[PDB]
Amino acid sequence: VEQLKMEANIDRIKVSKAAADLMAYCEAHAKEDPLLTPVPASENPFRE
Amino acid sequence: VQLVESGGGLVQPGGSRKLSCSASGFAFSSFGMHWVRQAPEKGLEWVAYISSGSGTIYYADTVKGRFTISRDDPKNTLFLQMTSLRSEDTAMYYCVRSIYYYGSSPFDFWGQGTTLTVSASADIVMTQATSSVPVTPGESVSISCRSSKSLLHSNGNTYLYWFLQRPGQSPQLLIYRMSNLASGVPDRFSGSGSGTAFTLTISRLEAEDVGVYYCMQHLEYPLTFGAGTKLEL
Amino acid sequence: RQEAEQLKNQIRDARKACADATLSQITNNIDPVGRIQMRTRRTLRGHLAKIYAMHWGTDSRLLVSASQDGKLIIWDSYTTNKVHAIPLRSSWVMTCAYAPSGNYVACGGLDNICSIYNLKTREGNVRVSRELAGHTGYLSCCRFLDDNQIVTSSGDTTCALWDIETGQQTTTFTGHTGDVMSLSLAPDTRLFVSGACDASAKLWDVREGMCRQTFTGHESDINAICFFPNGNAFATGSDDATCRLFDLRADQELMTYSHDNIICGITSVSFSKSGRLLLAGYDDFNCNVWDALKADRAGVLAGHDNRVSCLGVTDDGMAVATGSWDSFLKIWN
Amino acid sequence: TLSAEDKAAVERSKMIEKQLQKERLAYKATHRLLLLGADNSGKSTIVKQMRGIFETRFQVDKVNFHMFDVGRRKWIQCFNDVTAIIYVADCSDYLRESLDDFESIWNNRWLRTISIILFLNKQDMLAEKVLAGKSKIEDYFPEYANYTVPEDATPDAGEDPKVTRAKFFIRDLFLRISTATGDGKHYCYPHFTCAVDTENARRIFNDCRDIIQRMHLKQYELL
Amino acid sequence: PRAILYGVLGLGALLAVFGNLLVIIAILHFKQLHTPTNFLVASLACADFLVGVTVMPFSTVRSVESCWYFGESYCKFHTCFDTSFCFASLFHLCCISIDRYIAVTDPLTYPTKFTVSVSGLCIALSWFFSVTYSFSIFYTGCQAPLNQNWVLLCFLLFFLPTVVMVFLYGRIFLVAKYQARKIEGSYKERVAKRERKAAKTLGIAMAAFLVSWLPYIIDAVIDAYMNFITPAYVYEILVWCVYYNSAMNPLIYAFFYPWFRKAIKLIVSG
Repeated sequence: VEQLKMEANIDRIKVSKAAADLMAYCEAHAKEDPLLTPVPASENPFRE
Repeated sequence: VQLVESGGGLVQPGGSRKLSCSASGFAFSSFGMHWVRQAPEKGLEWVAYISSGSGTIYYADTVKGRFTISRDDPKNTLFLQMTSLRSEDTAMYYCVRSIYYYGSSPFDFWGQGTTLTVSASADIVMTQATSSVPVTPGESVSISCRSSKSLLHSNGNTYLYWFLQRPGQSPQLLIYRMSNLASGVPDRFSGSGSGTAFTLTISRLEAEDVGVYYCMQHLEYPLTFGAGTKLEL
Repeated sequence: RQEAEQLKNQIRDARKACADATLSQITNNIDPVGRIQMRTRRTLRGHLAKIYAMHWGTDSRLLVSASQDGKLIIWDSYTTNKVHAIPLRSSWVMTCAYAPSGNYVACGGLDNICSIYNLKTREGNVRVSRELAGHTGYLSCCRFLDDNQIVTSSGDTTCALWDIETGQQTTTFTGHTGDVMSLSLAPDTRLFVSGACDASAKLWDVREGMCRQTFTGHESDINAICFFPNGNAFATGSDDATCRLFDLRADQELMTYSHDNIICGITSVSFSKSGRLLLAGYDDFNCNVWDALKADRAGVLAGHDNRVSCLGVTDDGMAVATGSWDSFLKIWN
Repeated sequence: TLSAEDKAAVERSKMIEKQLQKERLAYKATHRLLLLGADNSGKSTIVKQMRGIFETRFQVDKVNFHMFDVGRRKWIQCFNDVTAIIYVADCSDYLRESLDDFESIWNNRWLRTISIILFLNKQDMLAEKVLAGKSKIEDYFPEYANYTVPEDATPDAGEDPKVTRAKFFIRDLFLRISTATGDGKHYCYPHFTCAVDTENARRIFNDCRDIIQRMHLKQYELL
Repeated sequence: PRAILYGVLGLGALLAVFGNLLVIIAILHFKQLHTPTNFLVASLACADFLVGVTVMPFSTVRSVESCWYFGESYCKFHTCFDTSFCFASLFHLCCISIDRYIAVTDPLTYPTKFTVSVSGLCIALSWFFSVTYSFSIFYTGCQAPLNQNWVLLCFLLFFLPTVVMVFLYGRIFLVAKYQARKIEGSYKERVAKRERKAAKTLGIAMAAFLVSWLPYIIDAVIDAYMNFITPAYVYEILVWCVYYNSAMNPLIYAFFYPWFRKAIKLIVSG
């Protein structure tokens, strides 16, 4: 009853800001992602 | 975990003997076993090796065809038979246990050992630099060791072992693979190396750090201990 | 009831206001990843029947897998060796957990019990360390917080946070309509999300133990759930052949992933280390990869003869392991 | 290029693979049986006479089977590698429920391509129930007076034609619902069993000796 | 004259050296095929390969040219090995038939009785008996027929497997008779559209065995008993029939079934 109402009274923000933050985090680590650009076959332990 | 030996004594030249190491307190069938001997006034040397399942056996080049080793898992005890006792066959023996998988700690427990007295080669060589070091409590020790060949493998493993024998006790494992601490050892000890020059470093010294320090290698199976280094307070 | 509806109309009304733009329009300039190719490097064999769960290790080399014959196996991912092989008491197990410290392994299933096994004992065997039993349904997920804290989601509409030395429940979580399907912890360790068979996903709180938020955009039950690496989003996959991206601060659905050629349900959803690829399992003998931003296909991990029942990406992102009902684990690079 | 420790690691792995192969063999000579049933069905007597998860490890003629009861839309996915299912339904008391349930189980996606054994349990109390007259079974299905068994009945005992019609109408209902769909995929095997009677084991032994034989014949391309 | 005996008579060597080793490749390489019943097929393909590599290429043109152009240093072995290898094929078939029988008359304990040890035992026994008979009958003592002492033992040793095979396949047909009847219910068009498959499947194998191995031994037994007409031109086709048996021996028991066909298709392809 009342709890559900009470519960819906909390801080929010625009969708675009959150999408931009997610995009920024995704771009921030692109160069450490082996599954995007495959590593040359001399640094992984699954060579051959 | 408890390994107890049975056998030994005074024997005539040319005779034969049988020694039995019995284990009670751990899962025997998952462990490989070794025998290691020590001379009355010298270091340690390797004598034999038997795997789990008896699918691989090694002996020493000295006694390649005079001793035999076999185990009884249902009876839960290992033993060896000794024939043609030379004048060098007088020593005191221990049975050691080890296990091999990714990240294990081989040679992690030693037995008590029993004494046997007799009446009247391309192998890696380890050199212990200083045979005696004078120390005082609360200072650093920098024991060193030199190796004939680089011990590091292609993957990265090193295969260097540090043992510390007290006066009146069997050796105990301190560091395996030159960098990893043992289970029940304090964080005082540390080890390092660069393939050939190996160093064991102690920061703070207490009264229980008195004894002999031995090294060891495990790269090629004929494995040699080293002379040692004595520490006194 | 009128007061609750009042809010219900109003919260919805409140939320509409929050939205200002979609995701496709903003991320148009983001160039597509393209086509992605991965090839099998190992094929782990030794499981008799179909396998249900797997979980990587912190060192990124050991892994654990659970099968329906009553088998847990710990695999060395480099040399294909078999470090340990443990038998379970109940042949029906749906979940396994590998501790962050590498000392313990957890399992559970129809037996209504969660078992904690000690790995690095003083012998060559692995024995039972703890036996948690306080539920009346089937477990579907259990995760380690530390060597002492474990969170288990069960089929009896309850999620429990336990204490291992004692063996009794410490914080119980209630509020779901159906049985709980999946669960995932946040990297910041403070929160975690849960998904049950009521098309709704629910956040929780570790210490106080209250449902802080609730998300609903699906049609049927949700089978799998996982966090985004950042800790401010997550993703769900449900029986209606759809994936959904949900946000925590925005409290609104972000993006949906589905194509007209998929009819089967989704069983496992997992993220890459960075958070650019989304690996989704399926029942049509496949396992697909989605671009998590532009919502497009980016290749297929074909090669299985049955449904893909478990997926796991290593911590540093150099491999992905995939299990199936054909009883063969495949490692991909 | 293997060190002195990698060799022992691989030897340990191979020693584990031995045991795994030893288990895979014995896993292929065992037949698993999921046990469905209703609340009041007399499954307890059957599982006692053959002996969450409730288990049964009975064996017959040097072959071993493992029976397991559960406790449904969620955990049925697990049970599709079983040989067959011994469904138990009550007979000598009011059925529209049970028929419904049979009709839902027979059409399940994860339970297709599996034959169903069907025990009609507790017939012993059906003999008396129709012996007391009154309104036995006809009030709920107004077709017992209108259904007539053919001459091919061959009753085992023939103590009363009335109980014969009573048995055969419900058996025909179940058989009809079985054959009204499925494309020859699987087959129902009905039986009349009670609580007291000794052997519902052979029956299970002689069954699933026909299913695997039929599969065998279909594989070898002569059926 | 026209060498029309080249093509036909030479359409078996190829098919027994190109279509025969693929069975061994697809039995050793793939994984769900290592099964005690696929070892008795690899061994039979090996015997047929040994026949088709050695005897058929050397005896082909020989039967055509009617002149010996190779020397007597191999002829001896040619008689010694052929009577071992060819017979081996027959000694395999019996065992395979028993296999099939034990898979139909007893489907519950089939994995528990047909283990790899029994398959290897059957292979070893067949090979050893064939080689022992060849080394004791021919080695001790460009060809010549048998005398009036070993023909009886060559006849009984052939009749025993024939009797076993026909009895077992008859029982298999009788078992498949009464389960096309229960499944249907009887419709005349339905207990006859189902009862034809098994008849065709068993008849093809039985015919391929009997029509190839009967005339030669029947003709040999007659001549030995009395009236040894034995025209030179009649004795070549008699042995060519037994030779050409292996040209299709590894087509009935391998290419018939679907899984072997799929393995062969994969191996022939990329």
